Amino acid sequence: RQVLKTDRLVLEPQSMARFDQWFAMERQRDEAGHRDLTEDQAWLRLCARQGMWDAYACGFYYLLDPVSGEMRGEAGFQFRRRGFGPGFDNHPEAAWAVASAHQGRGLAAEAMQALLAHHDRSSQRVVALIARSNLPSLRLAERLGFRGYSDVAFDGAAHLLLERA
Amino acid sequence: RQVLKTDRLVLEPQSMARFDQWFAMERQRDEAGHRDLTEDQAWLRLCARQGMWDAYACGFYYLLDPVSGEMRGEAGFQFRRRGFGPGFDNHPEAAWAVASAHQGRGLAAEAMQALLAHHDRSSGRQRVVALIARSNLPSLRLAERLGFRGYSDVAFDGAAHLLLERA
Repeated sequence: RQVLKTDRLVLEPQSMARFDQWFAMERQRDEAGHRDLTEDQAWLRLCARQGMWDAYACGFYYLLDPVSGEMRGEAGFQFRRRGFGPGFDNHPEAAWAVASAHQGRGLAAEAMQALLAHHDRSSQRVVALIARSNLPSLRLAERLGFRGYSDVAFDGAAHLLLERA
Repeated sequence: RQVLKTDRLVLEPQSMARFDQWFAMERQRDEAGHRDLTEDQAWLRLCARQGMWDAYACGFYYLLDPVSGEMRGEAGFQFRRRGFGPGFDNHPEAAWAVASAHQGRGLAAEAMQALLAHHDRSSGRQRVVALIARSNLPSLRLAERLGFRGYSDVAFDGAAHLLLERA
């Protein structure tokens, strides 16, 4: 499980060792399912991330500052069973999120460009789930090669299912 | 990971490979947090069980019938941060459940006796804990028989619960 290096980041496969640090970042993310996580919920979420790596040998990465070790966000792949059928459930699904104090600096683009280039060599068609109201993420997703193929409701809101071949 | 065998059970470390079979067992368990898991919640819970094995080299096992191959339950160790304090959170916590149809035959005891002895050999006999509802008499008795003693109480999930420890 190797660490990747970009111009400004180290990307380190997620594991239990950075739990406290990752948990503080979740708490600072002003969004239901993050700001209101209990410690046991967060812990189980991170355990699942580590399980993904053990089972499929890919998953999520911490975005770290190479000098301070500061956690600037997270990005990578997950297998989920959200119920959007067989072309979406159990496929590698890309997701990313930059920490609150660290946004607007092209960190997400830079991390995902490296993850996707890497994923292309290891493997596959990659999918993503993005709210139709989230214009900047959909902008970034299109630049990364993702194309909207289906709209669904998720959390009683319109979302797109996207795919990148 | 090492499959363990008892007189009446095959104990297989839990992995994603048995997700369909394990998910169907969880849904026939008549208890909040089990009967009412979405497939995605069940999937994340089993991913977390594999994560546990990866980080700590111990965790949960499927209990399989040596004759039919059907799953009779699950037992083992888990690592949790429920907020009961450093005496309890992040220690191997023992837990077990047998499908209702096969309860009352000593299955949980047989699985747990065997998992504890294996644990003792591997990590050289560290303290193990358990969380059990005060109103769950059978389960408290089993726990006493496996070496566990209550040392504290907490409210959890609407109800009084004991913290138990062994060794």
